[PDB]
Amino acid sequence: PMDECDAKCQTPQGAINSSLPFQNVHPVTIGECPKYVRSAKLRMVTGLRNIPS
Amino acid sequence: AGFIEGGWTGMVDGWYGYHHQNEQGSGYAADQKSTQNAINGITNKVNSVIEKMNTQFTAVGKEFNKLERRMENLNKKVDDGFLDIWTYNAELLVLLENERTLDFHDSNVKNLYEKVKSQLKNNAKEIGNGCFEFYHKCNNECMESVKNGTYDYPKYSEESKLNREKIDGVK
Amino acid sequence: AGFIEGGWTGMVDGWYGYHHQNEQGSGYAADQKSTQNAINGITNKVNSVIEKMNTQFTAVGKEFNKLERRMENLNKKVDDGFLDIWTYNAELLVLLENERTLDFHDSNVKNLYEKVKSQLKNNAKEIGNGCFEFYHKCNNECMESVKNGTYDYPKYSEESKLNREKIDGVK
Amino acid sequence: AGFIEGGWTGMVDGWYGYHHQNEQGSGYAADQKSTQNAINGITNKVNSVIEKMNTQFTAVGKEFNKLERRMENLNKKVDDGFLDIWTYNAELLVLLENERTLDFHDSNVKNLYEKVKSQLKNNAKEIGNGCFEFYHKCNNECMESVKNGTYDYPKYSEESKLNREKIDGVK
Amino acid sequence: QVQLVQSGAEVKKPGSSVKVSCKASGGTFSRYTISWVRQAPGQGLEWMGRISPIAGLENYAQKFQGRVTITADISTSTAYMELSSLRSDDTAVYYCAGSSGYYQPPPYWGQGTLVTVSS
Amino acid sequence: QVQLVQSGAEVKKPGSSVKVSCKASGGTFSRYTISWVRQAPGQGLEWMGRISPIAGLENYAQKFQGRVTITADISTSTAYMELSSLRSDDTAVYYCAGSSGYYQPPPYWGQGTLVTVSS
Amino acid sequence: QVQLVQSGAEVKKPGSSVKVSCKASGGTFSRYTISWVRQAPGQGLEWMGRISPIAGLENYAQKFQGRVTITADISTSTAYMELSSLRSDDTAVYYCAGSSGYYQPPPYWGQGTLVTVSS
Amino acid sequence: IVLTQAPFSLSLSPGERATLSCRASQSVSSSSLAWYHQKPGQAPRLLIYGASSRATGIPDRFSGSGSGTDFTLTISRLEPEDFSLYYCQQYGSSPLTFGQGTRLEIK
Amino acid sequence: IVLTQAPFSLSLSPGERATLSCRASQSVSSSSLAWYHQKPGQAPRLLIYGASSRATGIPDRFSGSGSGTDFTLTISRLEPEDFSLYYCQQYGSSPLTFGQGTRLEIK
Amino acid sequence: IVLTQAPFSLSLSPGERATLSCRASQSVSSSSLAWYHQKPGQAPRLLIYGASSRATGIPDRFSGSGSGTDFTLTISRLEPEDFSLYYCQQYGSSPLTFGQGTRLEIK
Amino acid sequence: DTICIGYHANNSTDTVDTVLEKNVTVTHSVNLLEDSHNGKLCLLKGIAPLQLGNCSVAGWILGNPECELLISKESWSYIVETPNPENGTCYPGYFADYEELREQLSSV
Ligand SMILES: *[C@@H]1O[C@H](CO)[C@@H](O)[C@H](O)[C@H]1NC(C)=O
Ligand SMILES: *[C@@H]1O[C@H](CO)[C@@H](O)[C@H](O)[C@H]1NC(C)=O
Ligand SMILES: *[C@@H]1O[C@H](CO)[C@@H](O)[C@H](O)[C@H]1NC(C)=O
Repeated sequence: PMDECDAKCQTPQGAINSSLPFQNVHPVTIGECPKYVRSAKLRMVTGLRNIPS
Repeated sequence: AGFIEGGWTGMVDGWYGYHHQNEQGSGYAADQKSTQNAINGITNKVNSVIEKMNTQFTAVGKEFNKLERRMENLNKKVDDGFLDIWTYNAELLVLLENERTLDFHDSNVKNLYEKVKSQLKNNAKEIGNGCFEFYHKCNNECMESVKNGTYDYPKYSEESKLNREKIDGVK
Repeated sequence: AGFIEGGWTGMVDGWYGYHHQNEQGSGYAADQKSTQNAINGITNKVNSVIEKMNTQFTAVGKEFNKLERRMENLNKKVDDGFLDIWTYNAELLVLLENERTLDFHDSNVKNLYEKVKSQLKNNAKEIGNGCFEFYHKCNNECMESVKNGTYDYPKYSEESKLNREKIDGVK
Repeated sequence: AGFIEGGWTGMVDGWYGYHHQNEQGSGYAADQKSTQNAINGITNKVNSVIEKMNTQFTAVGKEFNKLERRMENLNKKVDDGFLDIWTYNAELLVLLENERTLDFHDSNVKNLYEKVKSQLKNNAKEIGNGCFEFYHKCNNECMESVKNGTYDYPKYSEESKLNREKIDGVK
Repeated sequence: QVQLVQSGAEVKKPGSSVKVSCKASGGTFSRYTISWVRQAPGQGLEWMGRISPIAGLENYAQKFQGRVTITADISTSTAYMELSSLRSDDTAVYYCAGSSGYYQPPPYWGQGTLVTVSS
Repeated sequence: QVQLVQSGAEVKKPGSSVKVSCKASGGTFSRYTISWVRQAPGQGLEWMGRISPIAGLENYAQKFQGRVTITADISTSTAYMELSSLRSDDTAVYYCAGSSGYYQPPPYWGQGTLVTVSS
Repeated sequence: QVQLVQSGAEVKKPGSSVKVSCKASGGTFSRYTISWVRQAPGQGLEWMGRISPIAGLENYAQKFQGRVTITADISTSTAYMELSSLRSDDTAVYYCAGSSGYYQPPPYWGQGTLVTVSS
Repeated sequence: IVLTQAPFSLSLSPGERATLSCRASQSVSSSSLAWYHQKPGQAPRLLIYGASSRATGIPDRFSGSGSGTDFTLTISRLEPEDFSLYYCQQYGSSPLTFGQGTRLEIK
Repeated sequence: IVLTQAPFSLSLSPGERATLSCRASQSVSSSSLAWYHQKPGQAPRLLIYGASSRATGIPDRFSGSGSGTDFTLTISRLEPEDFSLYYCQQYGSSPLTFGQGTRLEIK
Repeated sequence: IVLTQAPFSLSLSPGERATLSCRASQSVSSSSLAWYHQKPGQAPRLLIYGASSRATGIPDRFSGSGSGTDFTLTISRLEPEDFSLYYCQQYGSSPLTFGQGTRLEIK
Repeated sequence: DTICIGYHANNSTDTVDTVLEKNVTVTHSVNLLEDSHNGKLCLLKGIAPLQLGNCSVAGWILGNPECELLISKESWSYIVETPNPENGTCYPGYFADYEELREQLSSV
C-alpha cells in the first residue's frame, strides 16, 4: 500500500529510512540506499566484553 | 575487584574508571578524560565505516527478454560479484574491527593501571588484580589528585616509607 | 634457552610451553591451556577466512559473436575487475593476517612470562632470556603448581628470603 | 625531554634515537639498527600496497547507442561498483594502515626504552619521561656500549651500588 | 551545532506509559550525548537521564531508576524517553538536549514537549 | 561430532610402505585433532601419533619416530599415515580417531583398517 | 643494483637557482637512499645531503643548511637537488649516488652534472 | 550530591552589577558546575561552561568562577534580557543535578 | 611414562558391582588418564573423560576417580554389554600411551 | 667530525704493495669509515664497505681494517688501474664527510 | 587507602563475533546492518511514485482502457507495478524495445 513518510530508499517490501551503511532487506532498490549484504547481522563492538567481576 | 577479575556493575559513569575506598567514604567514578578519548576514538571508527560508504541514488533492477539470457546472466554475475565482495568485506571488516576494538579497550584499561603505578611509584602496593593500596593514609583529596594525575608523590614520601618499614627487619 | 633466544626443538607437545630443570629431572611440557586457546583462536581465524567465502554453483564462461566485441570486452572488464579485487584483497589479507598472527604468537609467549612473573613475584630471579630461577629449592610438585597457576607463594616465602639474603650485606 | 614528552628537533639522523649528556659532551644520535629495521618494515609496507596492485594496459571507455541504454547503464553500474569498492577499500586501507603505522612507531620507541632498561638493570634510575640516569659516572665509551647493546653491567656494579647507597640509611 | 526536534504534546491516563521522541538534525547525531530534562510546572528543572548513541552508558536519575528507559538509534538519528507507570506527579515539559561530550553540559536544547497525566 | 572413514585393507611385502588414509565427514575437519592408534592382533592398543590440521605439532610415538609420517590436509578433509620399511611385526588394524581438542582423548573413532605384512 | 641518470649541464648567473634532477632505473627507487655529493674542480668531494623517499629524514651538510633543498618522489622515481643563491664558489660537478641503506655508503653513483656559476 | 542554588530572590535595576552563587554538599568534580539562564517559555540556555568558561555565543557581561562547594556567577551591565531564572547544574557529578531557580526582578 | 593397567582378569555375574584400576610410574598430568571400553571387533569407546568426567552418551553405571599414579573405574549394575576389554590412556602425557587390556568374563 | 685523509702523495711501481691511512678527530661511529677510489673523469667507486668489508665487485688485491680514529687501506699487487685518487667517507657519522684525496703516481 | 582500576559491566546479553572468538557478550554494540522497513510504499525524497496497480508500464503508456486513473499524474519519483500486472497489452503483440522504454521512463 502507499502512504506518506520521509523515505530515502525503497524496496518492494516497503520504504527504508536509515543511515546505516548496509541493509539486508532486499537486493533490488531504488534511491539513495545502503549496500545489500547477504548476512543476517553486522554488529560492531563499541563497548567492552560484558564480563562482570 | 579490578579489571583483572571483571568489570563493575554500578559504574555507569563511563567505560573506564576507578573505585576507591577510604576513611571518608567509597564508590565509583569514571576516568572522564580516558573515557571521553576512548569514546572519541570509537565514535570516529564507527563513523568512518559508515561515512566512507558511497551512497548514490541508484536504479538496481534491470529487465531482460527471452533471447537476452546471456545479458541477464551477466547482469546477475555482476550483482553476485559485487554482493559477495561486499558481504565478504563487511563480515570480515566487522570481525577484524571487533577484535581490534576489544583489544583497544583492554589496552586502555591497562594503560590506566600504568598511569597510576607510574604516578604512585613505591608509595602503594600492587595487588595484582587491578588495585593499589597506599602505604600512607589517603583521604578524599589525594584520591582526586591521583585521578587527576597531579599526585604530589614527595608529600607522602615520608609517611609511606615509615609504613613500608614496619616490615624492614634490621634498622 | 628461552623465547628471547629462539624456540625449542623437541618441544613437540604444543606451540607454547615450559622447560624445567630440577634435582628430580628435566624436560619440556606444553602449557596446555595456553596452547589450546591459541589454537582455538587461530582455528577460528582460518575458518573465518574460508567459511565467509560465498561459494555458489556457477557458470563463469560466456560466448560472444564477431559483432558483440563491446559485450565481450565488458564481460572481460567484469572478470578482470573482480579478479583484481579478489587478488588484491587475498594477497593483502593474507599479508595482514600473517603480520597479526606472528605478533599474536609473540604476545602469547610473553604473556606466559608475565603469568609466571606475577605468580612468583620476588621468589625467583629474572634471567631476561625468558627464564626464571627460584631462590628456594623447587621440586616437581612446585613445578606443576607454577604451570597450573596455583603456586603457593607464602609457602616458599621464608626460604626464598633466606636465600636472597645470602648477598644482603649488613643485617 | 624524551619520547614521553614529544620528539626531538635536530635529531635528523634517524626516526629513533638517543640523546646523551656527559662530562665529555652531548648530542643526538640515531639508533641505526632500530631505525633501519623500522624503515625496512615501512618500506615493505608501502611497496606491498603499491606492488600488489595489478596494473594492466586497459581500455576503460565504452560507447553506446540510443537504444542501448540498458547496456550503458550496466556499464555504468559496473564502473560505479568497482569505483566504490576501490574507493572504500583505499580509504579504509589507508586509515587502517595509518593507525597501525603510528602504533608501530610508538611501539618501537618504547622497545628501545625496554632495551636500555633491560641492559642497565638497576645501575640507572628511571626518570619516567623516556630518560635514564646512571648512578655511576658514564663517559663516551659506556654511552657507545649502551647504544651497541654491549654494556658490561658487572663493570659498573660496584660504582653504582656505592652511589645508590648514598641514601641507604642504616648500614 | 545540532538542533533538536521533539514530538508533540500528549495526554495520558494514570498507570499508562509515554514514549517521547527526539530527532537530531543539522549535525552528526552520533557525536552528541542526549540528555533528558524534566521541567515541572511552577518549579525548576530535574535531570532524568542520558545516553550515548555509540557508547551506551545509559545513566538515569535515581527517582526514575525503575521507570524510565532512554534509548538512541543512530539509524534514524533519534533518541527516545519511555516513561512507565505514569502519575499525575509526572505532568511536566520534557526537554531533549544535546552535549558536545559525555561529560560536558548541554548547550543544544530542543523544543520541550508537555506530557499531562490526568483523569 | 565427526565421523571417520578409512581406506580398505592392504597386503604388503616386507620392506615396502603403506599409506593409510582417513576422511572426515559430519563435522569440521579442521576443528579436530587426528590421532592414529595401532591394534595388534591378540594384544592391546598402541599409540602411533597425532596431527592438528591447523597447528601442525605432529607428535609421534618413539617406536615409529624414524618410520611413520602423519599428515593432514584441510583441503580434502583427510589425514594420512604413511609407514615405511614394513615388517611382519607391523601386521595390525590401524584406527583413525578424532578428538575435540589437542590435549583431549578421542571419542570419535573410525572403522579401522587391516594392514598385513607378509611373504 | 640501481643505476642513476642525471640532467645535463647548466650555466647560471650569480644569485639564481639550479634544480638538478636524478632518475633511478634498473631497481626499486624507494628502496635506496639518495645522497648528493659535490665535486669541486681541482679538489676533492664534499657531501651536500641525503633523502630517503619513504622515511624523509632529510639530512644536509651545514654549509648548505639554509641553501639546498633535497627532495624525492617515488611517483616518478626521481630525486632533486635545488640550490638557491648561487655563487661562483658553487661551480662543481654534482653527483647523485644511491645507497642500499640509510646508514650505508653509496656504491651506485650516477653520471655527475656540471653546474657553472659565472657572469 | 545536594545543590542549593536558590537561597534568595534578587531585584535589580538595568545597568547594575550583581552576583548569584551556588553551594553544594560535596565538590562538583573539578570545576564542573555549569550555569544556565532561562527565559519563561524557553529551554534553558547555557551561559558558563564548567565553572568559568564562557559558553560559545554568550556576551562578555557574563563571567564567573569558583571551586569545590562554592561557585559564583557575575553579571555586569545588566539588560532586560537578563531578568529571568538562573540555575546551576552538576554536569561533572554522577547524577547531573539541577538547582531550584532564582528569579531576577526588574525595578 | 609406564602404564600398568592390566594386573588381573576379572569374572563377574551380571548385576554386580566391581572395580578396575591403573597404576603408573609418574603422574598422568593433572587428572588426565582416560578410560576406554572395547567390544571385540570394534573401535574403542571412550567412557571416562579425564580422570572422572563422564563422556557424552555414557550411562550412569560408569563412574571413576583418581589422581597422580593411581586411578579407578567403577561399574555398578553390570550388564552383558560391559563384559569386554578395558584400557587406560594417558592423553595428558607426552606419549599418549595405552594400557594392556583387562578382560571381564561372564559367570 | 674532522677527517684528515691526505697527509701525503704516494709514488709506486706497478706490482708493489702499499698502504694509505685516515685519521679523525673522533670515532667514526663503529667501524664505519668507507674507502673510495676515483679515476679522473669518473664518479667515485666504493672499495671498502665499512672499515673492512670488501664491496661487491671489488678485486681481492684490496683490503683494510681499523677502528676509532685510525684506519688503513692496503693494496697489494698494484695495477695501472689503481693509480688514481683515494678518499675516506664517514658514512656512519652525523655529517657524511669526505677526505681531501691522495694521489698515487706511476714510476 | 585503596584505589582499583576497572571497567564497565552491565546486564546486556547482546553478542558479537571476532576473528579469534565467537558469541562474545558485549556491553554495547551497533548494528550496522539495517533489517527493518515500513511495510508500505512511500515518498522518495518527498515525491510520490506513479502507482499503476493492476496496470503494467505498457498498459499505462499505451492507455489501456482500464488504466484511466493512471493518466492524470504528471511527475514521479519511481514507477510501481503490482507483482504480476494484468492490464498491459489488450490487443496482443510484440512491444519493441520494451525493456529499453521502461529504462527511459524510470524517472520523469
Ligand atoms: C540487573 O538486573 C537486576 C534485577 O534482576 C537489578 O537488580 C540490577 O541492578 C541490574 N544490573 C545493572 C547493572 O543495572
Ligand atoms: C551462538 O548463539 C546462537 C544462538 O543461540 C547459536 O545458534 C550458535 O550456535 C552459537 N555459536 C557458538 C560458536 O556458540
Ligand atoms: C485489480 O482490480 C480488482 C477488481 O477487479 C481489485 O479487487 C484488485 O485489488 C486490483 N489490484 C490492484 C493491484 O490494484
